Amino acid sequence: GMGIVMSLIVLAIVFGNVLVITAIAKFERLQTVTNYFITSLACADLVMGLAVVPFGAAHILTKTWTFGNFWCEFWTSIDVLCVTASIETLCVIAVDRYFAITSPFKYQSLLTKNKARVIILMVWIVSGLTSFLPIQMHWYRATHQEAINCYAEETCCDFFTNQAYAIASSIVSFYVPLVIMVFVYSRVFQEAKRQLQKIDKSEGRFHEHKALKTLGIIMGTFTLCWLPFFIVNIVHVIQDNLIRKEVYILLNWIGYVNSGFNPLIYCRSPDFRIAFQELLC
Amino acid sequence: QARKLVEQLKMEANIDRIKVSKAAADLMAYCEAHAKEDPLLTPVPASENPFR
Amino acid sequence: DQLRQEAEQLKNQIRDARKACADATLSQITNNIDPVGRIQMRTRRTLRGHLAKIYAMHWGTDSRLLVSASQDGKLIIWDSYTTNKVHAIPLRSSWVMTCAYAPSGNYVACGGLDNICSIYNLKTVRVSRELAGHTGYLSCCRFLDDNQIVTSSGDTTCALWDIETGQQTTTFTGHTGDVMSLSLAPDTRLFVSGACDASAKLWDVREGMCRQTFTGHESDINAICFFPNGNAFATGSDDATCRLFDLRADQELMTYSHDNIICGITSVSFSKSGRLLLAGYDDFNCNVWDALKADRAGVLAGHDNRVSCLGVTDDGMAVATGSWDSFLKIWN
Amino acid sequence: QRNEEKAQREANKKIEKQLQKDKQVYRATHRLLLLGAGESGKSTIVKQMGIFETKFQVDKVNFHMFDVGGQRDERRKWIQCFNDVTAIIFVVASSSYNMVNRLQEALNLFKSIWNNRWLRTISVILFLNKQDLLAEKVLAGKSKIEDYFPEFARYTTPEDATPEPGEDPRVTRAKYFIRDEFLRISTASGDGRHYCYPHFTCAVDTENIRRVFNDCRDIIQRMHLRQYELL
Ligand SMILES: Nc1nc2c(ncn2[C@@H]2O[C@H](COP(=O)(O)OP(=O)(O)OP(=O)(O)O)[C@@H](O)[C@H]2O)c(=O)[nH]1
Ligand SMILES: CN[C@@H]1CCc2c(ccc(O)c2O)[C@H]1O
Repeated sequence: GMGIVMSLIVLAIVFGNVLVITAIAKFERLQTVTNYFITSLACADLVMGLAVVPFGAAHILTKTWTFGNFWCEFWTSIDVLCVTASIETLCVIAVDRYFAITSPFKYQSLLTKNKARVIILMVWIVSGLTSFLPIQMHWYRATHQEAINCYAEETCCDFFTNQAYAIASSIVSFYVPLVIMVFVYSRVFQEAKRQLQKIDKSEGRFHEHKALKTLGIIMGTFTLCWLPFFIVNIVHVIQDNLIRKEVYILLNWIGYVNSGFNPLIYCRSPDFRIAFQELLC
Repeated sequence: QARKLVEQLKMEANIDRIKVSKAAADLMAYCEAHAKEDPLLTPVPASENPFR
Repeated sequence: DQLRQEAEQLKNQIRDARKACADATLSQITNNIDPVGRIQMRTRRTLRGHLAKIYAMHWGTDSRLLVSASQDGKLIIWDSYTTNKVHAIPLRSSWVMTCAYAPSGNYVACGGLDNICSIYNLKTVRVSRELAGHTGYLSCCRFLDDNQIVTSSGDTTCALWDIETGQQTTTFTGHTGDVMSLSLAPDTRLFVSGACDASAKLWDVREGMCRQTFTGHESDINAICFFPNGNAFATGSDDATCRLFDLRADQELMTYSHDNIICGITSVSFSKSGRLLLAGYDDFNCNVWDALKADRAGVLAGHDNRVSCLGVTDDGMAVATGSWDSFLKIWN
Repeated sequence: QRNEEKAQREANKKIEKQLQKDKQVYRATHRLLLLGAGESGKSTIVKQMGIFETKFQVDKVNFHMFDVGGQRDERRKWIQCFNDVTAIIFVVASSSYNMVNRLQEALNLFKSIWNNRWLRTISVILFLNKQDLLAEKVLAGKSKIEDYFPEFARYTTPEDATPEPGEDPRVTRAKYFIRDEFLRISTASGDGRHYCYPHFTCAVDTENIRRVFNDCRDIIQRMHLRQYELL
């Protein structure tokens, strides 16, 4: 029953991301500074849909981790790495649009291909420092009976953490990008409204929905997909025996689903649509 | 500019023209004769191609 | 009254004189030959380095080096074999519309919206001569020799220059619209030009007066090129038609058009034998025709903007195309 | 032969270093085309603030203006070259409504420019020149606009209008009628990809170099907003 859905999710995540990557790679008219961030985001989503989802589905359905403890730790590390590096690229895209709209004269000098590469490697390094380093060095393990038994067992792979790691990772992965995106998009909306009023005041008699709809889609999908999990992540650590494991896994998978929506949001340009027609059909 | 146009028209009005059949035959003969050494028309092997 | 009546009578005599010559259409004799078939070409090289659109291009006589011009104000000389830039000349004026490459390979010409033609010395790079006297923008220029050059401009006039003294040896008049292109004969004894009044004329370089006039088009003519024989030429206008004219018969022979294309034509060129006719269009691609049958034999696609330049090597080994995407491509 | 390939590569690498140094300059400068109907005080406008090129800088931004005077022809086939400029500056004498008229010829030229196939994404900055003597001849009863433009009879000043301090109300009607004549053509076929920015300019004006700055800033901002599906 659940296998068909859990496989359809995998195919949906893989297909769109690989299509976007190959469309950007094959055609030379899409090679833009903005598209490098989209390429990085697509790579992160593809790695997520290729590695994290199938093994989580197998663990849920089989109700047993048939691999070793080393593979459980590796799977957790790659999970955190893929989740952190995907959210933080949306912040970079928002900041790029902010600089493009608010400061049009200096935008060309502000960003260059070398600067884009430096930023991308910086974000990937920061994402990798918070996932592999604190997990492989065993700085995140809990110190109660259930956690100790889970760590000792060879077939049980679960998630138990301290409070320090939970708040630190949650803040770094989600909360810092959120306020930046909110501020940036509010300023962009204000500028768009100002320009619309300026247009109306000059030639109105001769002859906000669009911006509102665009910003609403962009912010709503991300917030609705990733907020409940990053609230319960703090809550279950602060007070014990309030959040059931089933709710935790359900919210985590709802967050995972977001990887299949990004090509539908950031790749609707007419140019992208043309390439997709030549590539397919 | 009235006299200039008439003088030019009279100059090029008195010329000897041949029937179009001869011109078509000449063009066809030239093409048939020189079709052998036409690298675009007749592809060349990769040994003799400097752009491959 | 008398002048207008006299001109009408003379023109009618010419029109009926060539009406008796046409006893059979060109397609009638060439109706009994096998077609060339399907021709497929693939890009071999792509040349990058120009910061803006490309308006001009000219192959070298050695079939190895070519020059190109761009709106950013550079004049780059390439190396098609190894794909290496050899020279890069910064132009005083950014608006450039044409370029030429000397037959001996020792000079390069240039010109545009400043009404000035410049000659550069490549084996010494700096300006060697500036030719002035045109009252309109230059459209084309071709090297007769190492010491003389013929140019066409937008003041409805062509001129033959002397590089040593910088003076117009002779001037050609008779067009009523802007002259857009020209092409020299294999023996460099005559040349043809195409203007915006939908007419093409045949000139005598040494004597200096027109010989014949052809008026088969209905819009501005953008390109022109002799048949390799030297007794025919083809033109292309922005009404989506190419037409073939014959010098000795003083009339057109065949037209090349299709009902699925409505864009303009920017450049035409023949092949080594003359069996194929290559034409560039505003539809971002290029078309390959059969000269003796008027049917398409292939398509060249791969440019993201309109094709503005076209050329074929003297040995007929490759085709170069330039476009507003700031890229050059070699086809084979 | 081995050293020949090395010799070519050394020269190619040096050239590509210079090309990168010149791409920064090319992308950091803005190109403007100056166009006028004729006898419209174009020289006075360009002076106060083949082909003639002028360069000026305001607030550390480089602007580079082009004026064509060596191609004085009724037909303009060279206009497809300027399809990547930031803006087109159009200068018209608003007072030439009775002299032979010139205002209708300028309107026809503007209509021809706006609907061109290659200038389909280029905005126009409009300078309505010679306001002082226009006001003088309008206040004087020697001639009336109604005898040259019959549509002026049934025109009234819009409620959302900004008149000059102390301006006679018979000059405001003329000014706004002449401006709306151009605005009608501007908005008739505009698909939302390019607008028009009209201004009232005199001989003694000094802020003509700030208006161009502001209009270019608006042009680029609107272009980016429309690209990101926000406008
Ligand atoms: N009162 C007044 N006089 C002006 C104004 N602009 C120009 N003039 C005068 O009108 C005279 C002729 O106009 P020009 O500025 O020379 O026009 P132009 O140089 O021919 O410009 P183009 O025709 O576009 O080439 C100038 O000598 C100025 O003194 C103006 O705005 N107000
Ligand atoms: C087991 N799934 C993990 C659990 C905790 C966690 C995730 C993602 C990003 C973080 O910063 C986290 O702290 C989830 O993907």
